[PDB]
Amino acid sequence: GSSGSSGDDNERLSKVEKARQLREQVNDLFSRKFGEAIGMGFPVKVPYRKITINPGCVVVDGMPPGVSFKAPSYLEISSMRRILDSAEFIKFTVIRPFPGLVINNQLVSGPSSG
Repeated sequence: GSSGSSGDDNERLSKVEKARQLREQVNDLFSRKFGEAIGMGFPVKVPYRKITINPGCVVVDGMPPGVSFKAPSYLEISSMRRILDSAEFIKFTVIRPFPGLVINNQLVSGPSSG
């Protein structure tokens, strides 16, 4: 709990490491949860934008009080935490899929064997 700067070093990070990670947790969190809204057995991309401009397509519930849903890039550390605190509460309703969206199956990757 001391003032410092960011850089390549956990010792320096601290406040960043917390955010960096959180960002991942939140992101994945939504991605994962979202899957349910798509009955997907994996975390899918969460178009916060679309949901923003209009949830109609994909909705988001469980959100905490006095907290707005959005990408973890804008959300703050504390912000993320909350969401996480309600990770179990988080929810996503797919009223209507996007014009091109896809469900079921898996994307195309290529880590090694693929």
